[PDB]
Amino acid sequence: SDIQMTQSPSSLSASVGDRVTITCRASQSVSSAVAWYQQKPGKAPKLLIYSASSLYSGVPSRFSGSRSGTDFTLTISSLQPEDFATYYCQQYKYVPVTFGQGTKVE
Amino acid sequence: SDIQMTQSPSSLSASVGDRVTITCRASQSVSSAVAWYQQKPGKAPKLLIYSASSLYSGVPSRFSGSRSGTDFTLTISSLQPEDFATYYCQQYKYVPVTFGQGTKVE
Amino acid sequence: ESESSSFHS
Amino acid sequence: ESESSSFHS
Amino acid sequence: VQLVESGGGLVQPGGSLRLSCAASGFNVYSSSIHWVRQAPGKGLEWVASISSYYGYTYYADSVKGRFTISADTSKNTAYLQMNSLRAEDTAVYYCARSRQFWYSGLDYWGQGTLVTVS
Amino acid sequence: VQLVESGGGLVQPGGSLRLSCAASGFNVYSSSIHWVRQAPGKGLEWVASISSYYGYTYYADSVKGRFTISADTSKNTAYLQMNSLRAEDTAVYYCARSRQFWYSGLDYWGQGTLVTVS
Amino acid sequence: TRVFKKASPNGKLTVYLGKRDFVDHIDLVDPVDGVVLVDPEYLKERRVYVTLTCAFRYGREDLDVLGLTFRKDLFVANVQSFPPAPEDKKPLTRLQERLIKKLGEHAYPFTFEIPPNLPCSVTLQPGPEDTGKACGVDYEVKAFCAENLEEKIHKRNSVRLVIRKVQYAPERPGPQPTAETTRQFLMSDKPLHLEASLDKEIYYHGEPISVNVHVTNNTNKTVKKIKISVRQYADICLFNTAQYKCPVAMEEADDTVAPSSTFCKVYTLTPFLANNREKRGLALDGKLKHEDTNLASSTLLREGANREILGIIVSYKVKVKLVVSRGGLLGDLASSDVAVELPFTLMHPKPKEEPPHREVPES
Amino acid sequence: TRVFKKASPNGKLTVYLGKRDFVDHIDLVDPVDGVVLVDPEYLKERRVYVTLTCAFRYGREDLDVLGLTFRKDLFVANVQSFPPAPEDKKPLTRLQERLIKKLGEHAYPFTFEIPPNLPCSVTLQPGPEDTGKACGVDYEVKAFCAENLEEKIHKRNSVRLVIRKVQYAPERPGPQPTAETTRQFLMSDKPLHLEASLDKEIYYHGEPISVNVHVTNNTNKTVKKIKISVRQYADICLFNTAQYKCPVAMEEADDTVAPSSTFCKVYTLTPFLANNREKRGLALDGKLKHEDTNLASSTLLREGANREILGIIVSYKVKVKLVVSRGGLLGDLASSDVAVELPFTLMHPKPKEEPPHREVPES
Repeated sequence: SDIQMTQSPSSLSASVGDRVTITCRASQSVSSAVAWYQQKPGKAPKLLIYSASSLYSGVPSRFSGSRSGTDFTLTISSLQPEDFATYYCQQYKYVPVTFGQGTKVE
Repeated sequence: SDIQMTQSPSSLSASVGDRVTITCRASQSVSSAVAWYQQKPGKAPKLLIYSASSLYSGVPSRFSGSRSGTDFTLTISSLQPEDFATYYCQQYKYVPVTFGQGTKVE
Repeated sequence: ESESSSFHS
Repeated sequence: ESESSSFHS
Repeated sequence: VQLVESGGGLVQPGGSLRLSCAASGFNVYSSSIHWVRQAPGKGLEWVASISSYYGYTYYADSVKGRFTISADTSKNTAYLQMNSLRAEDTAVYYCARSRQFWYSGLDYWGQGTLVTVS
Repeated sequence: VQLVESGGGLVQPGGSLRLSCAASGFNVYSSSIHWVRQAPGKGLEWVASISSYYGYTYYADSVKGRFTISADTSKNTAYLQMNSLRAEDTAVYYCARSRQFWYSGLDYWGQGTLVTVS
Repeated sequence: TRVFKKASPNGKLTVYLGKRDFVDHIDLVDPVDGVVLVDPEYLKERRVYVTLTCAFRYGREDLDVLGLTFRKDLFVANVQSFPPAPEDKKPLTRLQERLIKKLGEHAYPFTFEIPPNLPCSVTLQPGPEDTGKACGVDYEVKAFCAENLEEKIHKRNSVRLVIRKVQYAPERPGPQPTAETTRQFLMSDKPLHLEASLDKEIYYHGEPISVNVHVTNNTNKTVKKIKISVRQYADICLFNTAQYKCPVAMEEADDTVAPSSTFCKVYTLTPFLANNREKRGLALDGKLKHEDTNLASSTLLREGANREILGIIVSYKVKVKLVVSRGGLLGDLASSDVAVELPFTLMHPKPKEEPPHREVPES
Repeated sequence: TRVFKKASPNGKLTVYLGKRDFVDHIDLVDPVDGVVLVDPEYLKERRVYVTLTCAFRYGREDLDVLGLTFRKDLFVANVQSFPPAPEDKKPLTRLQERLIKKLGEHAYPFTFEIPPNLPCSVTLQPGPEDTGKACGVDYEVKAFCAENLEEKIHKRNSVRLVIRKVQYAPERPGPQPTAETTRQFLMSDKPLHLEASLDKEIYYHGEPISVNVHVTNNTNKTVKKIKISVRQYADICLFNTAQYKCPVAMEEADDTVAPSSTFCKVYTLTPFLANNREKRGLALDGKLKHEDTNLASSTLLREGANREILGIIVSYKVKVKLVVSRGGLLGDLASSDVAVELPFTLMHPKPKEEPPHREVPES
């Protein structure tokens, strides 16, 4: 059985600088074999967080995320206008690998 | 061509103790690759002289022989009654190997 | 089998 | 060709 | 270092082509490769991958058997085997690489490719 | 040390037998063997010989081809091949051995053998 | 952040560890310690014991029965887990006291320090017929209890654990090994000369290695082939010392050289498992239970000490040989070939902030 | 009794020799001398010269043209045969003056003494492709004359002679060589042991040699085969030193030994030419022109001197190896065999009163 995966909220509209969080959870324990991804329209995806907490090179500090048991979360401490894009929570513990529906910013 | 060999005299009758010689000659030079042989009726042959001068082990001194150019000779200085037997001059320098007719004592 | 635990650290 | 000789000594 | 892909286009159903993905700088053994498609408006779905160092291959049940991957070390490129194509499989495909030691994410992603039928 | 021979007898012309001569104490390579026949009341005539160390064979033109020798190291014995036998070939045959290093005479002689036809 | 844990069949014991892989720096070694939860009422003997131990274990003689493996105790250390002893009056780590508070005052610590220069984790390629357990170097620890030390193990009341002893690539760069050789012949005094060079002395798995070779053909004969060899060297020590090697890869160049001439070229090779599954006894890094670990990494010695360590030791060397056309007044009677070889190293870098997981692509 | 002789194409010179084979006793060497007849009126230059000489000669590089062979002068000595010189005031052998009287006072002597520790007569097995002249160690002497030493050879007015440098087996008996070996294995400390012994250390051509071997199997594995080897060793020195060997005969015994047991047996082998004609470069005693000389006899060294002699040197050794069944945790990866070898001697005795003739069975 693959990882039947749920993530929410779908999208949010607000002003710049506020803190907004995105939640992620799975059907079974994954320990810490989790990652998050970002993509922009007409552009290839981009990796943001791996091992559920690791920060990739060049990432501004405002990018953040954490694990809570079998529930998982990514968050921006304070948003910026350029950050409007699509985001994905991702797992890699078992095959077949599975993604989420996505995310929107507005 | 084989070695056409001539040996004479054929045989001799005389008293004991006298010296008697047997001669041998060949159609071509044989250096010293010559030998003499003896045999008794109903018995296998026996070697007497090899290399035309060499004396085999156990031979009484009275047995003798010598080379003379391309002519060859065997001789007993003084005969004994037991020496009545058949004798052969023999070469071994070329194949096919050839013998003489033989000799007789009486 | 071994198991994993968290840390309120 | 080789050659041989005697010795009548 | 960049990766280039090609080998698709407009076809009619049933047939198949050979999509390819060309590597650069690093040999295949240094890493492992995967494949993902994007249905229009939809998310992402892993389809295939290769473990050349280990030699295993893994494919989604949705395309199990009807799809397969191929590659050569000398060519530094892979080719996508497939057959029995459904028009509804039309999606935007992407090539990407992950470290063999050890798989923790996808860093490099190509410009993508698309297929369609009339 | 002695040599024993056998393999003859009484026959009618045409056929042939396998006369043999068994060695003792020393291998074939240590020496070479020959063969001689004696017609009644006549002298001696070399017929054949073997050089095991060198492997050559030599035969009298009177019997070239129609006669041949054979031997084995392990068996320590030789056998006399022949065919197309003439009744007038009836003679007393003898086995004897000479040094390979080096041929200077015949020291050992067997008891001999005879053949005849009716 | 997070830690491992395991419990006993008797539902009365639980263990906790901060990691499973422990680093050896040659100049020193990591310490190991932890804490264990216990059930007081479950025991009345007034004595509890645990024991870390290291040994070389593998198929004993020819015993096909499961678990019949020779047990050579390269290192043994034990402690009475409870009651405490005056020898336990030593400091503790912050995480230990953290977990004590997390659990309360009903758990007791344990600690060990490895003596340097012990064999590292390693495994031997088990063939298909090798259906039994694996053979290799192991580091393990077990927990138990009893009223008299003579008491042996008890199935329902015991628990064990396994770890790996590994190494990481030294950070400082090393010398660039190169070697040249000369060969003379008995009918022409114009000797052959040869040389081969490499890029660097350390490498990572899956990373290609390249070699540069120069050829000096000074005689009448001509070169016919050039063999390329990358061979693993295996050091074995159970009862005595033994040595034998197996090639991981090889190539034979088709280049040829005219009489009284010279030539140079470069070649590249890559080692990998796929083309070597069938071969028995290949050097493989220590597994955990059944993981398809990559090829064994080169084991660095104990610095300049060069002691007569026990166990298994591994290294690698590249070699090249030349085929020279036969001829002259010799023919097949004489020998013609020449060869040279160089050493090198293969091993992973030090993990940045995350040691390798357990078979990420779970299937 | 009798002597050899030869004459020049110009019908003016005649040479005389007492023998063609000359003995080396290691502790000393035979002297060589003779007399030559000359035609006075045939010469007015007032100078006549002759020269004994030794050299190692064989195919030079790849010179296919007849007679184009490298000439390495290991030893050269010359004398102005006539007119006489004050250096000739030395005694002569009685036969020399006897031959002078047999010829009259118009012949002049010559003499030479060999310096010890020079290469002995030897030849290399020429294959069918080796249709050119033979290759080997040669000892030769030539006769000539001229008006000035700068003068070179002249075809019509020269003649050359050849001899052989041989040796005979020492009369005193030697030690009985025997050897034993031990082999251990890394999973069982019951080492293998082995031993082999021979009858004597000297032998005659064509005489069988027998060996006695004892077997000591102490471990689980079992012996599968036993190889019997008799290998010739060839020493080569033209520009530098080289070594390689060729087997004359061999056998592989089918005996096997059960685990933890012992066994003994005896085996016999016989070297001979017939089974080895095809092989090039086999060690063959010095031929004269075309005689089918037997295998080369072992060349005894110069006693305890052990000098760095030039030329060719030969010896023989018997070797035996054991095939041990593979198994255990090793498989094909490790090595199993064990072996041992002994030296010996093979050679003719000293002739009693007649050195070997020239191919008695002329055909």
